[PDB]
Amino acid sequence: LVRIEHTIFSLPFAYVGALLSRYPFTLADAILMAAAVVGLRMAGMAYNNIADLDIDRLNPRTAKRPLVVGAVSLREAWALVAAGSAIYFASAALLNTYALLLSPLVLAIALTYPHAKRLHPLPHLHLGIVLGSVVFGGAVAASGDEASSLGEVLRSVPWLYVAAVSLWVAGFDTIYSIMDIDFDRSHGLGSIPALLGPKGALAASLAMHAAAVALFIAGVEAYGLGAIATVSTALTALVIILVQAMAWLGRVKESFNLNLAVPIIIGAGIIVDML
Repeated sequence: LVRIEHTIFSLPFAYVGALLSRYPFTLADAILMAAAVVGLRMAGMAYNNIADLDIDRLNPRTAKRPLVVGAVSLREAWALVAAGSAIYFASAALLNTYALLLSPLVLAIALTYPHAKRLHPLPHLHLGIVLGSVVFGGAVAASGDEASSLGEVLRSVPWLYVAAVSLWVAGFDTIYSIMDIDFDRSHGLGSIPALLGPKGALAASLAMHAAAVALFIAGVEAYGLGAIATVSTALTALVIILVQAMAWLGRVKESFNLNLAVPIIIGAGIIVDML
């Protein structure tokens, strides 16, 4: 099962990469961006529920997840995988030739992630590069109309925010993986808290989130930015500190739940900047 509404919280990071790429784009292009995200998230969320099924049945927390219960088939699931992948490839095609060209690599990143925990620890990075690929996509989505070569469109990407956003989610996924230290151990699943314990995860979490705020800041001087953007940059940097704060005070659910401010702050920041 997949809930489409959630994708709202992923859109801002795409438009960020489209703006911080000084190239222009149309309302049409902007809709295709959203579509591509919706597809990508659809496919990801779908395939996630599949690849983790065998172990989602064993874990107590995920015993309530769909298709563990049997609320949906693998068919219905694989249908959304195909569907999402398509409405991504579709939107990627109506955009640019580079967007389309890079589609499979971006989709690959999204679909390989659920296996990261089976190969190595720090799947949290893998998870974050997925959100990095969104802003990356947002960039290429703009630097194909209009653009010339691959060098340019790669030069078009604001890699600070790519890495910043990646380290941000890698950080709270690390905090989120504390509750599964026990289950991920024994069952041979890779986690950084399963490798270092809670105190040690919090640490690596803090290191990530530190470097995140560093980049969010460095992006101001670098990519110029302005008042509203700098205000937003500060607010997101502010939130990232509470999720750390609340997490070091145990109290991790509200810490995790807090991260929804960052999309909203960014999204609102863009909307106000346009006006």
